[PDB]
Amino acid sequence: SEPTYFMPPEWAPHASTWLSWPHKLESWPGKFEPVPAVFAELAYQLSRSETVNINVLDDAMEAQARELLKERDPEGKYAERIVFHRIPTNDAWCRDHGPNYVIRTQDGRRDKVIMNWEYNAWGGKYEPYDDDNAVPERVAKAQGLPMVSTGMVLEGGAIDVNGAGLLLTTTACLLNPNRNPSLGKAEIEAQLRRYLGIEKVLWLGDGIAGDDTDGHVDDMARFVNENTVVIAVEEDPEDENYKPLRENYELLKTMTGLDGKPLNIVKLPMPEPVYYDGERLPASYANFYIANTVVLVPTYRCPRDQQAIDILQQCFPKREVVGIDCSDLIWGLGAIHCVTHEEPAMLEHHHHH
Ligand SMILES: [Cl-]
Ligand code: NA
Repeated sequence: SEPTYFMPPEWAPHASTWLSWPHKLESWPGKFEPVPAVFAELAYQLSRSETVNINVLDDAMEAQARELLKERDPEGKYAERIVFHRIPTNDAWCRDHGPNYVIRTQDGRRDKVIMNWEYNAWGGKYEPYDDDNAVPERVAKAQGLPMVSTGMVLEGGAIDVNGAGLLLTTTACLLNPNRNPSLGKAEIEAQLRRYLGIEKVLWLGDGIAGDDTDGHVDDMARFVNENTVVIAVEEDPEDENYKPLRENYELLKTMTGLDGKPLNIVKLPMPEPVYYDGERLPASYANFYIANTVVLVPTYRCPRDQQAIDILQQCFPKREVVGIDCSDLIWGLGAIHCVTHEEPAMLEHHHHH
C-alpha cells in the first residue's frame, strides 16, 4: 500500500560522494581565489576512498577542476574515480541542496531512490536557488533513479541520523518560520517519519555563532555510531558558544535511544575563534565528513585541530582521519560536511546481506 523508506547513516558503505564545484563569488566575497584549491584537495582525498561525482556548469569548469586536481594527483592515480556531471548549481552546499538518497521498500521490493526536499537558500538569504533546488532531480536523471518529492524545505545539514531510527536536529533550524511557514512541529516530524522512515526525533536547541543556517546540527552534534553522539563543547566561559553548547551537551546527557538507554556522548573541542572582515565565522570540527576509508575534518590553524582529529580517530578506528585546512573555505559559512553528500551503496541481494 504505502512504501517505507530508510536513510542509511553517513558511515554506511558509499557508492560515491557528491560535490558541487564552487563558482559563486558571492559565497566567498573578496576571497574566492583560494576556494577552488580546497575543493581540489577535498576531491583528491575523497578519490582515495571512493568514486567522486562532481557537478559543474560547463566544460570550462571541468577543465579548471581537472587542472587543480592534477596538482594533487600529478599522475592521475585516482583520476578514473572522479566523474564530472554537467548539472547547474547556484552554490556549492551539496549537503543542503544535494541528493538525499534513501532505500525504498514496497511490496517486498527494495530500490534506491532520491528523496527530494525543497531548498530555499537557508531561509531565503541567497538568490537565485532554483538550480540548487533542481540538483536532486538532475542527479536522479543522470543515475536513472526514481525521485520522490516531499514539498517541504529541508537541508541535509540540518539533520543527522543514527541509521536505526533516530534523527538528531535543532529547534533553531527546523522550527524557524523562514523554512516552512505553514508547518508546525507535529507536521514536520510526520514528514520525517514518512519520508525518512525514522522513529524518534531528538530536538537540540540553538546552534553556534556566525552561523547563517540558523543553527544547523552539523556544526555541533553528529552520530558516530548507533548509540554515540559527538558534540562540540566550548570550555571558555566567556566565549559566545559556551552557553549554547553547554545546554545541548546537558540535554544530550538526558536523551535515550529507542531502547530507553542513555546515548554515549563524546565531547569534541571547538576551533579557536575564527574571524574575517571583523565577523565571527562558524568554524566547527563537527562539520566533518565520513567517507569509506577516511574521515575528513576541517581544520583552522590552531592547536585544537590535532585534538579534534585524535578524538575522531578514536570514534572511527577503521578509517584514516585526515585534516583539510578550511581557513578560507569557512568564509563561505560552511565546511567539509556542508559541501559533500554521500551516496549510499545499496546491495541488491538483501537476503545475502
Ligand atoms: Cl571506522
Ligand atoms: Na529540491
